[PDB]
Amino acid sequence: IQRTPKIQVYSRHPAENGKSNFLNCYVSGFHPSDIEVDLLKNGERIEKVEHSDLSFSKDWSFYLLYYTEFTPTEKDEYACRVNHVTLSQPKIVKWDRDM
Amino acid sequence: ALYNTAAAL
Amino acid sequence: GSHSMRYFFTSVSRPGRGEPRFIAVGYVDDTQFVRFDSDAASQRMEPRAPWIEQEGPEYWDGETRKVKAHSQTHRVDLGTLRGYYNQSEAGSHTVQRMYGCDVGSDWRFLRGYHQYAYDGKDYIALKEDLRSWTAADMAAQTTKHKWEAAHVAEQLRAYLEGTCVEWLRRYLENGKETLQRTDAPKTHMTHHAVSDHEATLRCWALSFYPAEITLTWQRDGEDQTQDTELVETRPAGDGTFQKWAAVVVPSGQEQRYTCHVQHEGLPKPLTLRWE
Repeated sequence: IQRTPKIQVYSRHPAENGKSNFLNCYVSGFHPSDIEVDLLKNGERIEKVEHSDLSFSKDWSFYLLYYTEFTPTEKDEYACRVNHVTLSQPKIVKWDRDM
Repeated sequence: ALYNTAAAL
Repeated sequence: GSHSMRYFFTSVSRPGRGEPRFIAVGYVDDTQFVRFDSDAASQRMEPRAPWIEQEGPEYWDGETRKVKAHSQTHRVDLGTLRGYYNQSEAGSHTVQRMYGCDVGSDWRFLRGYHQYAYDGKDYIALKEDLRSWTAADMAAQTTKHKWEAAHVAEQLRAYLEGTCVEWLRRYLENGKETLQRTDAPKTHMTHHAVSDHEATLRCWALSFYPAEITLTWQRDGEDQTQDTELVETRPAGDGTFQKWAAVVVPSGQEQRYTCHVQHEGLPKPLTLRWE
């Protein structure tokens, strides 16, 4: 079976402009495991992005945390771009400091 | 520690 | 204060060229401690928690030997299942296996598990009594027949009730500084006007461990689910977890709403109410 990714984009610590932080993109509930996840900075892909080792939940669906060190600003826009077989087109989730 | 022997399906 | 050790294995066939991608991760409760990625350069089981690095060379050599043996079994399994399901050799398929044990508050074996999935669905699983198998379909049924004849359950049961628990207790001791420490959620509420008449109260639970937690909203002392939203618990990335629950309320009536946080790290549940 296939299961579409649930996605959450958020910072590890409370967002504070000028202060170093970590931008996370947690993808979960998906199957199969092949997935494309990129963190974007103003629409552009970030290169120094790492991800957790593939694991899965009780229902067998996979979850992965993609993250990169970053320093938020009032202007810079961040988001997570996810592409999975279950998706017609790559899904983009904008980072909201309040969520 | 991992299990030692794993039986094939 | 129950605990668990679990190993997750995922093998994905790659018909275009080469062997299956194999990734194994080991966890004690919600803390990953080892991993093996067939794609990695080391080709060794690797530490992912400081407390496991204490283990000597023999440990790493043995875990590596065993995990490589596991990857090969999965490789074979992918082929076997392809046949059982009469599937094409051109498609990519996935076999997953998870197993481990739990120790109860008494620190003794509580339960064991060993289940397998093919393409994201239950294939075969050891039952709670660790003596019988649950086969989801006739492919799994054939595996079940073979495993019953080979007495696989007995062998697994020995590991699950013995070795598994013994090592779990060993890791718990070795990494007690974190593994036997609960990190109570750091909580706070934020307020966001969504209109002139409505506001969103968001109740945050941050940097907690373990991941299990419950956030509930009450309006005037009674649970409220309508007008609410709770995100799935997510990893902060530093080993802790985060979660929040929100409720839309009439502006000015924020005081009627309370957020309730239940977590193992909290002697008594926390109750938050907007300023």
